[PDB]
Amino acid sequence: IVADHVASYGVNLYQSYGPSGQYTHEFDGDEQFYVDLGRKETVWSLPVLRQFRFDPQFALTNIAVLKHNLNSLIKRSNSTAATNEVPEVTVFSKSPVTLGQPNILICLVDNIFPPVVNITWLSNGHSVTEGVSETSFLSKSDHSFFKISYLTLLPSAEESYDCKVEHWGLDKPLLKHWEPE
Amino acid sequence: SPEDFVYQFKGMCYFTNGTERVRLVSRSIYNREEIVRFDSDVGEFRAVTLLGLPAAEYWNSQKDILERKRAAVDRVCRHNYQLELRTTLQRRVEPTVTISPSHNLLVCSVTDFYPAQIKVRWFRNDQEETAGVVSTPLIRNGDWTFQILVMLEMTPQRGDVYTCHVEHPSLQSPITVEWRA
Amino acid sequence: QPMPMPELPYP
Ligand SMILES: *[C@@H]1O[C@H](CO)[C@@H](O[C@@H]2O[C@H](CO)[C@@H](O)[C@H](O)[C@H]2NC(C)=O)[C@H](O)[C@H]1NC(C)=O
Ligand SMILES: *[C@@H]1O[C@H](CO)[C@@H](O[C@@H]2O[C@H](CO)[C@@H](O)[C@H](O)[C@H]2NC(C)=O)[C@H](O)[C@H]1NC(C)=O
Repeated sequence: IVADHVASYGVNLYQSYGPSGQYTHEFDGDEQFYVDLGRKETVWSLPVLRQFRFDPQFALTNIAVLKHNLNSLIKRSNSTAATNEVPEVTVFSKSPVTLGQPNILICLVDNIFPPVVNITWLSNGHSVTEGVSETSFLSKSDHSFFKISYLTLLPSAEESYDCKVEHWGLDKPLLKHWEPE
Repeated sequence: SPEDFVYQFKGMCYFTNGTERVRLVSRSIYNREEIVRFDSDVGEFRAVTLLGLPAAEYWNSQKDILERKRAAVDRVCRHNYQLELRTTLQRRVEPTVTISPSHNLLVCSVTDFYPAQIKVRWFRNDQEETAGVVSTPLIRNGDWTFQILVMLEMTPQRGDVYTCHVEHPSLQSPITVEWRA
Repeated sequence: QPMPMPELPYP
């Protein structure tokens, strides 16, 4: 469909593995908010949107409808499971690299299905957790997902990084390297 | 390899020319197969695959549900659009424009801008360069900013002045960055 | 307030 703008009010996800769910709204491909289903609270992704209120119970009730519908379709499909796809991983920086100026590494994990993935960061072969964050699963029109992880850093001549991606569509974890040059 | 059964529900709105043309499409998806749909251009639930037939028939038989669905293009899509008009559609992040050699190849990095609409052109003296220019796709950072990198292959002669011209809705006047050897 | 769309229960 062709449109000046496209929104999802919202993207609802529920899956048997876990199990787990996700509730978000999207506008022109970006995440407006998610509902933390465990804490039952709306978490706005854009500071200008904090002026609004969204009842988290709407999300919890909707996910329960998805959970019920899924159980029905598992039976009717004769337990037709999801097919694992091969995700595509790319690492790049938010801004041009200048040594000694703060930056952010971005790891895009695209063509994700099913939406179950572990994205971590490595430096000199050891895991890095400080300064790491990630988006929710963001929707795609072919009904796969993408997800983006971030690592804040101070670029330095001696220090390189890997984005590490575990997904059932991969024989072994995928490492995408980034060098400051 | 764990098995997974996945269900998605997407309540989508498509906008063209403000709210003059608005189309609502809600999609129920089993794994990656959309099985049943409500398209406001159609006005009733329609099965997309055989697995969605029982839901479509049950949902179409409920006259109150159909009435609410047929009004949702206004109660949801056009309603939420008024909120986008004073939040997301007013978001302006001015691009940062940098030129760095990579040196017969110049990289014009245009980073951290919102919204997506942008135009980047390379000039040699006062002549626009089209051959020898190659650009990345528009890159979505996931944090409500974009970037794009526009490269120019050159054979630079003495006195030549190369400029990267960037126009964007956030800019009162276009940004021009010069590079000289 | 921002309006969401409900999913409906399968028969
Ligand atoms: C991400 O990491 C978690 C934790 O290591 C993995 O969870 C394991 O999943 C297997 C298969 O379902 C279970 O048998 C294990 O008990 C789980 N471990 C733990 C500690 O819970 C998960 O599989 C990983 N995801 C991917 C896509 O590789
Ligand atoms: C975009 O939509 C606007 C409405 O917001 C259209 O402008 C209207 O056009 C009708 C004719 O059908 C006039 O009677 C109105 O007075 C117009 N309103 C305004 C505010 O100008 C416009 O034609 C549409 N443009 C496109 C390209 O579809």
